[PDB]
Amino acid sequence: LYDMNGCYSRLKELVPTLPQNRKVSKVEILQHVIDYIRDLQLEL
Amino acid sequence: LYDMNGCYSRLKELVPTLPQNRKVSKVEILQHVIDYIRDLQLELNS
Repeated sequence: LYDMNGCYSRLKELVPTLPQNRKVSKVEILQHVIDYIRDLQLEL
Repeated sequence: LYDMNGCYSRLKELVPTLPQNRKVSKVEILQHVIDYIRDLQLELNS
């Protein structure tokens, strides 16, 4: 079970479309998360 | 495209394991999101 920062760290490790080197704001993380879930749902 | 509140609204719509009959906190939403992404990736591996 994760605090808010741990949740963001976990999402960064999970979502392969996020920048490898560039700093990511919370909102940019969540935008990538949204597009990734929608992509997985469509492919499945 | 979305502000922070819009992001949470969008995740409430996309994630089917979220509770549907009560208030949910941001951390609870993100924990559900994490586990859902993981389940989708595991299904992709089969």
